Amino acid sequence: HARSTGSYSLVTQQPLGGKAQFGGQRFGEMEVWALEAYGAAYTLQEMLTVKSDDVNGRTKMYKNIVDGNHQMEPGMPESFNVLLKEIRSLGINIELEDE
Amino acid sequence: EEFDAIKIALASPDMIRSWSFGEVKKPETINYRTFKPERDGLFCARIFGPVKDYECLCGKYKRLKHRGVICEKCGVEVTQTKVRRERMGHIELASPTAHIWFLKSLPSRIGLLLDMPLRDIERVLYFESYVVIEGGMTNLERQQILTEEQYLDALEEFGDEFDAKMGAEAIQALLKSMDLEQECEQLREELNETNSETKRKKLTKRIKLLEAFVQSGNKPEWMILTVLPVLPPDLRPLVPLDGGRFATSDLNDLYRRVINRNNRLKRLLDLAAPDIIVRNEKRMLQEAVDALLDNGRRGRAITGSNKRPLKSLADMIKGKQGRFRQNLLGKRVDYSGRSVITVGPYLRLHQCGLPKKMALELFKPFIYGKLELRGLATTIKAAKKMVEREEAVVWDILDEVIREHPVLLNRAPTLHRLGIQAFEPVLIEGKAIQLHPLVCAAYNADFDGDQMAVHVPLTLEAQLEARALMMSTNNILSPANGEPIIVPS
Amino acid sequence: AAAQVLSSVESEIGRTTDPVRMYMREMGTVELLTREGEIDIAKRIEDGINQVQCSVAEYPEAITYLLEQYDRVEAEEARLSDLITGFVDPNAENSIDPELAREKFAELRAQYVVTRDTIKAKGRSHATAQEEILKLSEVFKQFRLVPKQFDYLVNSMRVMMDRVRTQERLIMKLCVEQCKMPKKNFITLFTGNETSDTWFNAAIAMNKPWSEKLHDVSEEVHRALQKLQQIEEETGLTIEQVKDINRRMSIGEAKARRAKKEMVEANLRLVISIAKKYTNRGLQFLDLIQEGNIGLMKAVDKFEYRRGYKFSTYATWWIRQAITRSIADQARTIRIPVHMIETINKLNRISRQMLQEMGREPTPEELAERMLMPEDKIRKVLKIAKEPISMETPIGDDEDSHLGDFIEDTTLELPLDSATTESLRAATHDVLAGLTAREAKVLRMRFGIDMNTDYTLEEVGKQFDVTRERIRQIEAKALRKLRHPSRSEVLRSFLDD
Amino acid sequence: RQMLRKATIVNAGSSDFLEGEQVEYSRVKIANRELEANGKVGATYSRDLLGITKASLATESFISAASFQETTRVLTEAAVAGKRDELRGLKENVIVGRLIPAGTGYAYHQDRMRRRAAG
Amino acid sequence: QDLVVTEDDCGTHEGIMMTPVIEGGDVKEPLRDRVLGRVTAEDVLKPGTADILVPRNTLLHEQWCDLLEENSVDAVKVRSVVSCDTDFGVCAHCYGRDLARGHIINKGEAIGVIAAQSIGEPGTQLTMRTFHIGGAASRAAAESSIQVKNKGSIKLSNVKSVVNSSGKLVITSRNTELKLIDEFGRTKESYKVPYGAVLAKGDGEQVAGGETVANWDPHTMPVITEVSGFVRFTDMIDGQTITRQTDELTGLSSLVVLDSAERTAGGKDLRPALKIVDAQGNDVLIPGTDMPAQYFLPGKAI
Amino acid sequence: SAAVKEFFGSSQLSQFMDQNNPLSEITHKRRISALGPGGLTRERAGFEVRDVHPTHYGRVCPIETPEGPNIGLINSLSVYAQTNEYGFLETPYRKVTDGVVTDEIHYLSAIEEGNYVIAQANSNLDEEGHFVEDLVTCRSKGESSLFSRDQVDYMDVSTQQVVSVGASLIPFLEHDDANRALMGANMQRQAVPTLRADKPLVGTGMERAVAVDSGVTAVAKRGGVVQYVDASRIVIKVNEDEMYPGEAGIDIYNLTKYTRSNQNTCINQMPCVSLGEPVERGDVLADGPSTDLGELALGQNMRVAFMPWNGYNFEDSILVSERVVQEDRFTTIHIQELACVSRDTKLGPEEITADIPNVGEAALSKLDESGIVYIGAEVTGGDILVGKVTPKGETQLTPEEKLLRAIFGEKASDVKDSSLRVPNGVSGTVIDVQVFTRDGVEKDKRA
DNA sequence: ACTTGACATCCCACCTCACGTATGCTATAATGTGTGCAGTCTGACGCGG
RNA sequence: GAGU
Ligand SMILES: [Mg+2]
Ligand SMILES: [Zn+2]
Repeated sequence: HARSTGSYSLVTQQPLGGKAQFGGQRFGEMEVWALEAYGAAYTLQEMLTVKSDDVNGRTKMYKNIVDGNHQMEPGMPESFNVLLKEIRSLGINIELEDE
Repeated sequence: EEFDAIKIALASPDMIRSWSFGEVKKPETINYRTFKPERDGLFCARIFGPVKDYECLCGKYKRLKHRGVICEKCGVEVTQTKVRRERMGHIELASPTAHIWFLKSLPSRIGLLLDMPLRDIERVLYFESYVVIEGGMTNLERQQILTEEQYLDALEEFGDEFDAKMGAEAIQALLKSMDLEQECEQLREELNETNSETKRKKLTKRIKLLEAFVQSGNKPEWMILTVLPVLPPDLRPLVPLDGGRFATSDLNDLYRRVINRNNRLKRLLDLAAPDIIVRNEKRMLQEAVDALLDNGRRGRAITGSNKRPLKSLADMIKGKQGRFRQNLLGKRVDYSGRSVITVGPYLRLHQCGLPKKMALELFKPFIYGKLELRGLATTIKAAKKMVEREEAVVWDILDEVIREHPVLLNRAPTLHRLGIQAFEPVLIEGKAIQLHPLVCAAYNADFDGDQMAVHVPLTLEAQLEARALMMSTNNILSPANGEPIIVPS
Repeated sequence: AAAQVLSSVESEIGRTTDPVRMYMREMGTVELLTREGEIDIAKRIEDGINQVQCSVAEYPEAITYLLEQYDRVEAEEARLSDLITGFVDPNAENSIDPELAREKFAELRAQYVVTRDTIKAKGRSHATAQEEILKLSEVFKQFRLVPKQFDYLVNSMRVMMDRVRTQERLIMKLCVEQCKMPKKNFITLFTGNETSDTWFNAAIAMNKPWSEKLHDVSEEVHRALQKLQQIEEETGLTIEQVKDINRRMSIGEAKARRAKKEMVEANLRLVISIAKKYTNRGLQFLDLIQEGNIGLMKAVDKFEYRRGYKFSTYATWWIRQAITRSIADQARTIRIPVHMIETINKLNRISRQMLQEMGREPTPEELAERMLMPEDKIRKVLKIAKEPISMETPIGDDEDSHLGDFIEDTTLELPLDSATTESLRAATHDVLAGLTAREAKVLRMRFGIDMNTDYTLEEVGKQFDVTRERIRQIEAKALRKLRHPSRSEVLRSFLDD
Repeated sequence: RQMLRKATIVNAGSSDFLEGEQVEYSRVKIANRELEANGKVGATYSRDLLGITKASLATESFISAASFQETTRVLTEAAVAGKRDELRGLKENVIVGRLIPAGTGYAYHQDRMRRRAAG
Repeated sequence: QDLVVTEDDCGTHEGIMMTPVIEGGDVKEPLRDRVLGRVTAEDVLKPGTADILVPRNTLLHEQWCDLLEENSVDAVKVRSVVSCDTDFGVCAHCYGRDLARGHIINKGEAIGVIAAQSIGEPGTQLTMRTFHIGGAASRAAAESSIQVKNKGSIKLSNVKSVVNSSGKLVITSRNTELKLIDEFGRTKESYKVPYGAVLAKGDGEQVAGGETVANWDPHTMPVITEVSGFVRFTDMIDGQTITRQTDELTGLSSLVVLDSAERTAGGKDLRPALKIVDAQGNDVLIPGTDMPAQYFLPGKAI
Repeated sequence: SAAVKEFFGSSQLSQFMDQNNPLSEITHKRRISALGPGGLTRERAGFEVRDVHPTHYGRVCPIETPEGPNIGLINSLSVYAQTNEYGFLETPYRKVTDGVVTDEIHYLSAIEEGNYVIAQANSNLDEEGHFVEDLVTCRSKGESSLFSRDQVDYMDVSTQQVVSVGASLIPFLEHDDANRALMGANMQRQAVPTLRADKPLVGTGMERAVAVDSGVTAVAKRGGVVQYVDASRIVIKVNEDEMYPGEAGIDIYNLTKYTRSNQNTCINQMPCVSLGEPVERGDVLADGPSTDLGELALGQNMRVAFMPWNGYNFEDSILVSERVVQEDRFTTIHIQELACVSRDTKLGPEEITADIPNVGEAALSKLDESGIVYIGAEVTGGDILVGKVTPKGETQLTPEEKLLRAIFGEKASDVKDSSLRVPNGVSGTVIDVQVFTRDGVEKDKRA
């Protein structure tokens, strides 16, 4: 089984699981650790954004690949936004501070 | 929005007003037949944003031509659906309720600020006994428990000067009135004359809390919640299974109960209901609120219609199945494939067998770009049509992309960094991935049906890091000891 | 002694959060005297209501808002609902014949005029006038007004007292906080004179350097007193009799409210028991119990001791009803009007019987037969009958998945198709360039291509320069030439889609 | 060395210290630089040992610590502290989908650090 | 996670002294193995082949190590990750070789996670493996006899023994080791002998090849008396602190002194002893010292 | 009916039968789990109950259990073992009266077993008298050693009572370590029937029994002579012996060919005997899938050579001959099921027709007028089986789209591609098709 | 190249209709109750008392 | 039910 693009998850907007959904494999914290052991930051970032929850980023990088660019240009993963909103639901203020 | 830092503090009730766009008055979600959002309901379009892109409720106004258009009849703003992930709503709580987290979780900042044990606070909150806020009379000062008729034996004789109340609202009041500045200074002066050991330790702790509190600028009255923020609808979405059936988040059921009980409290207030039932309702309000935040912390939790405990906001963040570990520090990824490993004696050290059909799928977009640039396909639509038939040409383009590309092989568990290695993939017939014998030791892999994942670093940078830093041929020595991992077996 | 038993049990309460226990404890202390005890407090209801009505007959403004609000709806031709249905509904100790209304209002006006003449002669209430005032009040006791209207009349007096006390509070705020004056001396002087200015300068007559300071803003001080005095004038009530009415009315109201408190708390046990029958896994125990209490409220207020029948019997229905209606409307995520709910109820009662007759199941046709409803309608109801199943439902029998781990967003046009639409727009502008400048802008504007807005034929004609019909021909010319495979090499592929 | 991350202060600086406070070894050396060069009253310190879990929970990266364990507790403490996470560590950037400050990401990350000095 | 190489060298002189680990039975891990690829702090001196000196701040490569092997220096102050001056992270120098690469570590590489993965890895492996290959259970516990391998002098450090009737040099010290001197005076071989172990050759005398110099029974640590006379019983009552096991025949028994678990509530503080009295009665004292010999028999001392 | 169907459907103990082979089914039926209501879960189970008790002797196989967190919890019933009166485990044992070994069997529970002194089956027995050795090999009160003849009360029926059904099939278990033994029983459970059944060269005698009880084979219940033989019908004329003077003496066995198992595996019966053959009561008329003439035919037997190859057999990897495919051995029949659903949205009722907008007529060609795939047609992954149309609703013409719709025409007919696709990379033949029309709407042509 | 007018087809908005929805009212007497499973582990740091 |  293999997946490039297909159906994504409802809440997190991550790729689904299983051959049944045309799902992608989870690249887990274990795998993360491997990348970290190497200095491999851009691969990791791929896995975190263009490959998963960043909509604008994955679509843009798709088009870049066809065009022969291979530039990343990352966005914000949806999971992190999920996180923010759930914290504010708990009445806990989390703001991302400007420079 | 290119950022430096993240700060966390108590949410002010009026700050919660700020984030919230509209008040959710009704427990209803949507109409049963027409599944459109209900007015001031949980999935309200007027509050949380429009269901469908650039199209209002009643449906007179659509198209990009209308952006920021505010439909006069329905009160629907015309914009992107995406807003339903980001607008918050809110609830006006009739009885200021205490936040469970700051009570039942240790140490419990309320308890430690007031140097008051849990039980006292409980009996107060649960309306079992009254407590003294402000005593003009020397007989009793701050934090005294009074029963039913002790309060009467107190009220009858004194009153006038004598201030006491019951419940979370009383505690809110005691929170505002306690002197932030003075007490800090008092404690250090206490320290100056005499410090028996353990007393000075606890007094020290308290000093730390207090100072930290007033430096951060967090106000104690914020412990008591007046406004209850409500999570964006997309995060608690309501969806039909294809068989007509529905699935809804557990958040929705807890929230619904919250609203139901709050509305009943409005009715009971307007009716001037007797104390006993008013008190009972405040218990119930507190329950629902605290269940919504963290269910079961408070003792016996609300269950599923099943039997299964309802999943609270806390579970969503915290659990191992919570957001952190399942969706944030790790996730499912595209451009990866997975299948059984088979021996590749003929492969070189930096190589691996990559099954035809797997690689076809993986490298899809690379295919399209070159298809269009070489003019083999008129446009991208035709390139897709040309991939889905599968002629000789397709394979050749795949060949050219795969040439000098490195791909990553992964085996779970990721014991060490060499649980993922980079290889030059070589296409083969069949559905089985071929692995080089030498590197079996590092993956601790053996040929008895183990599967591996194969990820594609897509960018030039990813490719670079894979071939340079992660390449099999680059990493022979264990980072653990200096000795070789990739070796005879 | 009852409270003492409460407190000993409370000393043992081992943090049992179960509100069941808590409520059970409190109610457990309160005993219930029956038979006549109930009727006792019912009598207190009646006398409270009549109290306020006596005031309405006796009070100047009260009769005014009566006739004044009769004209609003009746004068306009001939009206019988809205305001009239809110009012009236009278009991002489229901379709209201015009004949009776004409008669019942007639004797009022005559009484009004005669009751005015005596007021003026000599005193406010000199002896005879006091006796006739009492008889006037006894005439009004006869009528009962419907609750909805009664509120607003009660409201005019309630807020008037607020105005009185608040005006004094604001006056004494500035006076006592900025100026300074002992309230004991206040008592005598204000109660004696009120209306005349003697008390103003007599107070300063006690001397002492502070009293003389007052001239710099002299105008403001006594003119502000004028606001209060003007309330006196417009109210038209003398302070000797003003107090009497307001406080006495206050008394009536308090009697009634506290009396009901006793009554309601005595009947707690009844509500709870009746609720626990329908506790039957619909919502929660406690929610039900709360709804039942609302039913008792209703029972209390519409309960009549005159009926001569047991309270339990009557209240039972109100509490029972509250519970039924509440489950129907709350309960499910999909809120449902009751007509649909009642139909569902029929369904399932019949289901049991039919399964037992057939030895198996009920097909829609056979079911539809017995109900005499259209099969389509039955099937509709069957589908609508499905309750919210949880999105968080552990789909994994092994705690693998919270249903959500299936759900995909079909809203998302796929990155495949998004690439497609991009290529399409780019291709469109390039073929636009092939056209003649203004021809290009014609089609560009006509379809909003590369503009936030679409202009139709007439609006394009306006912006172009008169020509409307020529634009039809231009559209056709573009069509004709763009059909040519030359410019349309790029567009050709998209014909398949 | 990670387990040695924290120390205990005897004696006030110009800062938020005082008797028995359990502050990071890094913040102590930062105070050193700035105070020794300018003067002000000195602060006496002693090194402390924390094992694993506690050490992790003690670090000034509350999203790091929140990702570890005791999510509930750590959040509340940081919320009351009004704590400000400056985001120098790894998992922080991980979660935000940023450039790891290790290795390949070193370049970009030091650039942001110099941009802090320039206003 | 936060530990990364930020600096090349902060300039610390501090460091940790690493030895060749001579834990008991042998030199299980030598200095070379422990130190390879590390930066050194300071120079160590030893009277050696020609008065050894070794320049500091230097990373010790394989070949450096070979040279120092011929000198046979014992203790080396090596600049450590811990003794690093760098804030939030460490120095290239303080860390040393990145084992996987062969060279000095690259500045910026996350050494923290490096260490963690390496150390978690084997734990996870060494569980799984002897759990699905070792289908039974046993351990090398025949700690019976010591055996000197090469011909040298016997020389003891840290003990105080007391000579008996049968004639064994019985060790009563917890701090005992039994080493081996070669031709011109060095500590070659090392053994660890526990309390109660019979010896053969004491201090000074030469042992020929593969001769039995120490001896003790494994499954049983005896407590051995330093002085003579009659055994006097103190606080060993039956049920409180000891359990009667007696047979018929001529009427022999073997007392078992039970620990805390089997003791009733009254016999909690009772410390059971065997007091050393003489033929006359009175506390005979251990030679030269003041102790009236009262040997505290521990929990379950049969 | 709710509570019953609760138990039957939702409970832990009610599971999909494993029908990979008859062994799988039979073993599953008699497996015994420590979970369920009144029982333990995974965390709730420590070493206590998981570990191997001496009592398990002749009652549970000590050697048959899922590896991983399920281990210790679920265990197969040993061969000869059954439940006693009170649902306690018991084993049949032979009496031994005064030295001589009697012929009587008694079933004993664990409690009963503790009491008596039992010789192993392995102990050597003098022909219908006593024991051959003076000092003999037995166990009493749960503990093994040497006893003399007179003291010995009972004895094992056979060795195979120690082990479960799965474990009993393995031939030389005696020389195999328990770890691999465990894995062996497990793998046997996952074996799939091929096209061509082969009897195992090395069996145990149990291979007849196993098949017999599996009951997927068809067995003669009277005996007599076979009157008619069909690959679908086996009809037998009984001897007047077993013949009822009431009814007629003809017994009819309709066989089932190629039905789908839960695992997607093959369930086909082949007739064994021939027309006019005289057979006895309890003869094997027709074989189930992995069954030869009476015997378990789990798999197939090949000439293996133990040797290292040029790293094609590296680490337990397998080198194999093209001859295997030549003979068609180890070829599986998989009967896969797919369902096409025509639902009703309020968007409009979906319909099944041959009507499929913008499809290649390649895909249209194989469909009947109803939109149903032809019987027996061979297709591939992606190919359309059953046609379906669904209510669409467009009108979102962003500017550029309107332009082209005008020019070329191609007038858009509202309909999604609901039509029934075949799964990815999968290709086989349609063996059969089924149609269920709801009562409301009228009959389909194909239906 | 463009306009004009005629005649013929299509798109937007407001009105009467009909079903759908919201809330009230019922009188023999009915008045202290529900309810379960959680657990067994297991070393652990911690406060409370 | 797979393997580490
Ligand atoms: Mg394997
Ligand atoms: Zn609208």
